[PDB]
Amino acid sequence: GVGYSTGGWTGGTIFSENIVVTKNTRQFICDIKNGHLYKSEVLNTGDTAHRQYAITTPWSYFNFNQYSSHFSPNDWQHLVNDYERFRPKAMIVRVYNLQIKQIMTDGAMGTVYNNDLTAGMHIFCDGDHRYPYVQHPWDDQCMPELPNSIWELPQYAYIPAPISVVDNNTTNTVEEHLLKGVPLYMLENSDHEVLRTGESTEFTFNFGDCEWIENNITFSMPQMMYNPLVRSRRIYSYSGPNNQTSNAFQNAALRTSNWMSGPGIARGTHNATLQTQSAGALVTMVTNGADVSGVGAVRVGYSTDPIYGGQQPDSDLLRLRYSASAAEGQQNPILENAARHTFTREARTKLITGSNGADGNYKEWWMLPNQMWDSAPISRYNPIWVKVPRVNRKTLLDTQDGSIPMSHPPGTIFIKLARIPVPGNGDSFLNIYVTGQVSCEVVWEVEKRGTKNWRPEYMHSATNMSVDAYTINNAGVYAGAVQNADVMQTRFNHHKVL
Amino acid sequence: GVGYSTGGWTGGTIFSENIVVTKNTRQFICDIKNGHLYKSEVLNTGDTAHRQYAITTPWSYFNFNQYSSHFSPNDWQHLVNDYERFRPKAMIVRVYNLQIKQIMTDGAMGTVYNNDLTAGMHIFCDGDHRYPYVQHPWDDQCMPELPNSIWELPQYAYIPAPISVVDNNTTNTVEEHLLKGVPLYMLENSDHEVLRTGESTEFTFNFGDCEWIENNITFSMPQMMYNPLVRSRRIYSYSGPNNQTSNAFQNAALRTSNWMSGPGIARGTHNATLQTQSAGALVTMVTNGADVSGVGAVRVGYSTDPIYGGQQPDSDLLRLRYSASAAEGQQNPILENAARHTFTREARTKLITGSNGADGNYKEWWMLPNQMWDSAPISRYNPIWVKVPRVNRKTLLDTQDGSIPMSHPPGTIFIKLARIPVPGNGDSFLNIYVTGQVSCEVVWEVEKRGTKNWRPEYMHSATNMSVDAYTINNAGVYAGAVQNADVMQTRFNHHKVL
Amino acid sequence: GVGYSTGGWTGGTIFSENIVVTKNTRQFICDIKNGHLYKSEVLNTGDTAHRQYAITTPWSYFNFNQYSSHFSPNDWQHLVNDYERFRPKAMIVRVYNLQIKQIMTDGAMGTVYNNDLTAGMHIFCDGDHRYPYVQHPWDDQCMPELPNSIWELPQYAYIPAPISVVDNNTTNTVEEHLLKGVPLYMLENSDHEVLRTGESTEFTFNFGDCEWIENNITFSMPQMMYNPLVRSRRIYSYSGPNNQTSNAFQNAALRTSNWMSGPGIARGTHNATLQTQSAGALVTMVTNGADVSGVGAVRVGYSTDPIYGGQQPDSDLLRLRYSASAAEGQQNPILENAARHTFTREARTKLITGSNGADGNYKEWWMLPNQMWDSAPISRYNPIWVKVPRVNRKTLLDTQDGSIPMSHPPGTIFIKLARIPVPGNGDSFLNIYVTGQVSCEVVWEVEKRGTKNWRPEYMHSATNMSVDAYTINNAGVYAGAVQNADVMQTRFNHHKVL
Amino acid sequence: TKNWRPEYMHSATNMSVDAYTINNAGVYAGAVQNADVMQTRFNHHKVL
Repeated sequence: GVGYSTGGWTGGTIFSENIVVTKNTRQFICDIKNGHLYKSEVLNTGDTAHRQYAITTPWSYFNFNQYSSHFSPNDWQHLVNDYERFRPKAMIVRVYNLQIKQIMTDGAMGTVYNNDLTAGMHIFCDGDHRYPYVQHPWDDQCMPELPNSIWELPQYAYIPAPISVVDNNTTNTVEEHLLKGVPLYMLENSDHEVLRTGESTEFTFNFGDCEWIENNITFSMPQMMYNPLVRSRRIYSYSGPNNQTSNAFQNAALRTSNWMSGPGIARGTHNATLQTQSAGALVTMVTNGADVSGVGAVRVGYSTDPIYGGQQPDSDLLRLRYSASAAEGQQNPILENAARHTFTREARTKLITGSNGADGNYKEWWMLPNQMWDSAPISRYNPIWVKVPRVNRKTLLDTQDGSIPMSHPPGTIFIKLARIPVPGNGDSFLNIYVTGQVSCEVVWEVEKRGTKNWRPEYMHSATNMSVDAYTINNAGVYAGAVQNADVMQTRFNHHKVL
Repeated sequence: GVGYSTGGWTGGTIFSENIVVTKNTRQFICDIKNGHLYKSEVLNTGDTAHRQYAITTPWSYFNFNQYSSHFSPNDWQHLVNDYERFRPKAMIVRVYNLQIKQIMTDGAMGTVYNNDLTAGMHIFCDGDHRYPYVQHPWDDQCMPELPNSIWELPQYAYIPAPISVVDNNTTNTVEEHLLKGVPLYMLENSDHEVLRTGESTEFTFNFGDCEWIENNITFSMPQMMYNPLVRSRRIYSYSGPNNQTSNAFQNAALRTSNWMSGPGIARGTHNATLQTQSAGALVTMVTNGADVSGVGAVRVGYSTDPIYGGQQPDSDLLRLRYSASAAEGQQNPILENAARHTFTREARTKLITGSNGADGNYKEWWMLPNQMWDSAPISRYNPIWVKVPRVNRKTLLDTQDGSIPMSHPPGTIFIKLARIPVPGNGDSFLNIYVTGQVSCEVVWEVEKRGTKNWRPEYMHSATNMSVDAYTINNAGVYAGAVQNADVMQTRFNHHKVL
Repeated sequence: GVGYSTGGWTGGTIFSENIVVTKNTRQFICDIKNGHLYKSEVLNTGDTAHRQYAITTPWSYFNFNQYSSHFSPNDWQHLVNDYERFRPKAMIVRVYNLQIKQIMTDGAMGTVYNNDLTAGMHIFCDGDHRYPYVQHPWDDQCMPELPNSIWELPQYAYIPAPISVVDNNTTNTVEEHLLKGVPLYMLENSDHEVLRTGESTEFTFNFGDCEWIENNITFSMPQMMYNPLVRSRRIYSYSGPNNQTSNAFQNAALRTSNWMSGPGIARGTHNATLQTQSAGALVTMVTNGADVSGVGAVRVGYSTDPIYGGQQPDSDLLRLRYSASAAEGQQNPILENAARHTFTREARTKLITGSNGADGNYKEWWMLPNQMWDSAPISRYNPIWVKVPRVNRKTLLDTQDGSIPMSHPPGTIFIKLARIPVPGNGDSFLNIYVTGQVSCEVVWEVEKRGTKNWRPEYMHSATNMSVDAYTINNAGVYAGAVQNADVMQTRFNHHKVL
Repeated sequence: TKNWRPEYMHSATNMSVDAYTINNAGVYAGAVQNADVMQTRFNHHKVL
């Protein structure tokens, strides 16, 4: 059976008037995660750390949730420059050209690796989301930006419950009853495939009428939609001098609209020790009884950042910054938000208070009727989608991320080698690993749109990008975006009218 | 031929109004049992031990006779909570993804293992029961409760005759003539399969109109079926004061029925050294002549426990206790019987004797006409079936086990590696072993039933189960039921009327 | 709608070669039982009494479980004298000619009764046995033996649980957990009819292949089936004089058979205070934990009498005696068993012990293979059927009663007046009652059989019955059977061969 | 669900001894304590 290609190499991008197709293939690798066995572990223990409860599985998985993985920097450039809106339509993934080898470290020039035909590889796709979802936005280890760069699949693990609630089952009846109910998930529970070297498999996903990524900017606020030469009939009242009421007409080019800017909380900051404890501007803890005595919740609750939304944050360092990341050893931070070209995004509401004109700022602009704003921008390095949680109560939902929210996001494709046991049982097994190829073709629905704007428009040039931007250096090491110019932007480019 | 999946991984459970389907797959392993040769051995020699005569075979075998192996604890919960009766309908077993490797221990980093394509594996299914049956209730080594846990197949061996009868063939004409007739069974005697790595095989079994497992309890004894407000016409005689006979009518809410409780022997105890000698409340030895001088039969006969049946045992430690077991190194005992919710199960009959009311207890309630009772309970950890022996005389037959009795129980699937001999004959052979996957899909006929009972009913909650119950701990070690709460129960749940 | 017969009066009996049909109609009456409400009560409190836990319902019910109710004494005579076997085949019941009147006691010549057209009567038939069954053998208040005698329907009530187990819920965790689970049944739970005066309803039941009532006797024991002139070849061993073994042939007319007599316990007696506490030869208590400290079980368990079965009871007053009963104020006891004409019924087994001939009696003849005997007799006053409890374990089952056992016995027909509330609510209601007619036609499958016996046979004559037997006396008061002659018998009449 | 562990279930083993009953006067008692009422959001584990 072996000895046959069982696939090829797919790459490139094709642009059409209404569609774009990205084809990427990567060589992947997979170790024997864990002991071949599920483990209950406590991670992030630093004495003053957060310390979450987790289940670690013998499975590893593919994650495609990152634009950079599908578009070459050049492609992404034409995408953002030429199209006004776009969204993912369909994805087809293939796993093939599998090779499973066992590692024998003799001692003498050991680690010689030999093929093991007849050694199987499990591969399962959750599809319906029956197991805890992990494709969290911004996660590291996604399909590598550069083709020809190995993809080391990340091991699968999830958080069954907030560590704190069960912190003391012995010695607390509540934190104990809760602990009694903690769930447990294992994949062997469902049907899935097992492939020998001569085999392959394919998976296809269809984004529904998912949200569209709008790539446009205004220079005009919703409350600026009027004719400066025509006077409004409004006639407002105000406390005149001394004690009386007088009324007046704002002359033309001054008017009051029905629209307010986007909601959000512009204040707050980040924990200094965040790298070990919740760092979110928000923290949002829950304990149904429980204990959780004497800690900064910053060691109990879970962070959610950013928060400003349609408001201009009162201080920097609130800003959503990111790096291609994440391995220790030097990478450069960059912010998509750094360019600010649209005038529905960085709002600063104030109440009027006194008749002189003295204002009062709103560092917390809660939701109210008639608020209009544009979504946060994204860039080649942003994350494509976010699973919406299975809750029966949802609010307006704009992602601060810029990521496409969806109840049924691409399923997770898991894999793990067979647990080839061995005789002379001490509980051990054969040490093997897998390598193969993964191809992910994505069909993107694109839409081009024209304006009657006479003047030119901002365009990602690469004349304004770093000299490092997107390159290889004498060791075969690749450099992605090095500065905010490079990332490209959404809400950078096209002037709309409103 | 090799290099093809020749199977996949099947798992999960599906519930329907009248059916439930359990699908489990496990990775298995198999050594070269014995010398590759049959041996006549004497086991359990402890000087004061029982010491049985046995034939050990080069074969190993699969055993599926345990509920825990088919239902996940959660599944079993819904099964017992929601359905009133159920029974196995059909089983389909598959053996595939075979890999046969030979072990060379060089010395230098030895035990390197190499595949041996073209190395066959024998697999035979008795089906008709032509070879001594061994799927004895409660046996250890059955399909592992947790998927993803290796199944080490147990070697096959049986007891040709009670050791004692032949104990002295030389020096006793009877124990000798008997010995002359002892039989001998070997599997090479029948046709069976031989599979190379690229192959697989399947077996299907059909439980006939086998008995049903009833999951219900009463709170009402068969002799309590009457109206407390209506008087019975019976008019009994009794020895009145001094010397005369007078007669009377028990007023209403008092009555005498035709029904008696279930038979059984409530007395007796367990041998203290049982772990080496019959420990059964009963012992039941047979010797057609023979010798068998000067031993507690407890070293001759074979035990049969429990014995109380439809009676309440007069002392604890009669109770049928069990553990998932059985390897030495700490597991916890648990009893299914521990919950006692039905009022047909723990009976205590007494005869009246004297007219004052003085009773006489029956520690031995033998079989009599009109006895009504419910079968013993079972739990996820109980054994599914028991082969009924081929005898032409059978009694009423309720298993104290709770196991389903059947003349034609699932056949035994045996396997052993080919005896690859080697040149330079010193009688040796190539050291190889097998590993593969086994899938066992069972179709369970289920029946739901409703009551007119107004009040709520007992339900296995997991609010009442240990905090350990069913979990994994920092080493990838699994914990099943830790206390009697956890096992679930039969005769725990549903109120019937009678 | 009212003013129409909505029925007639059906009576008489018709005999055919293979069928007999009994038609009876009775005028019935029904009060408003309880407060119109269900009550949890403790009955039979006498300080030293049994004291059962019970639920009393606002419903009343019809019971037809008594031969005397269907056959006129004369009819029953021809039935037993002429037919050898018989059994109930089908029953059709009708409720009609309903009249509902309200009772106003003015004071002045009060209790004037006025019709209430538009006042409904609930009538429900359990049919499937969803509510606790109460047609217990020998119950008083069944369809009256004499037509033209009013039937006062007995109120419905049942025993949810043995009082003792819950005796102390406060102060005993076990007797408390049990109490938590006690069930509760109410009829409003199911659909049923509501009839105004102008209406009627009908119900039909079909006895399946229920057991047959055999009316025959032998004068020959199963171990007497041989030729006194032919010698048996058997040749038995016995301890001869001094110390040796000799063997011999029983000459002809002496033989040993394979048959033994019927099982049963011939000893024991009846409690002297039975009229308040279990009086059964047996008592059979069950307590799953519980308390039940310091009482003769005779105040805890439930009696089951008689017990001798196929054995001759060692003392009188064991004998199943009865009266048409049961209201206090003088009725005469009678026993069906008093005539003893068959020689399979009153057995007295003895073991031989010593070679001289010295026997040992078996006052407890438990069940054993090869036991042959005839069922207990019955009479016009015996009870027709007994519901077999819903248990999954049953023994041989001959009723000491003589009653036909059946899993699906005639359903119970319940009735209660509508709860006509009244304004000015103090929680009261209109006082009304119902009277109507009930007709019960039963089809009896009969079978006549002839013998080659030359001599005449015993026949219920009425030449051998009391002068009172079956009569009316100057007050319009009826007398049924006054002595054992009168009751007629089963196992009295026909000689069979075996 | 694919949850392996058991799940909370309204048992009536955890409900009052009064729960849902009739007492010597024909008076009915419904739920007497929070156990008895049953619950929604008590029972089934979902994934999100």
